[PDB]
Amino acid sequence: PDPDKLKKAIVQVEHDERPARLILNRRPPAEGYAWLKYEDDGQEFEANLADVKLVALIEG
Amino acid sequence: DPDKLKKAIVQVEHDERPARLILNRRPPAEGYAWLKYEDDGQEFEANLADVKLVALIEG
Repeated sequence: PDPDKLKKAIVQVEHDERPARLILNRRPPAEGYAWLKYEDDGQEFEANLADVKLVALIEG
Repeated sequence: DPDKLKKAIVQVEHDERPARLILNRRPPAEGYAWLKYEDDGQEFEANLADVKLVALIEG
């Protein structure tokens, strides 16, 4: 019942100049990496977080 | 399922200090989010353009 609260989130980012999101429920094999998905074509990949730009946090 | 995280923590940096996203709080607008500094626990509103992503760990 809290309209301020997000039960689930989607973290949108940019990688290789294209829009993507974090896969929050996949375990990165090592610190400073994460799995991501491109929003334009759905491909999943791993990236060094140093190379990912944060864009938006929205309600999932 | 050891490959899955049930919950996540998104660790970042802001003003050269370690923080995390507060994933359960509706940000004031698109491109923004609530963060919390890990040093002293202060919660604040920030533009994500000024946040650096550092790690995704199990919450």
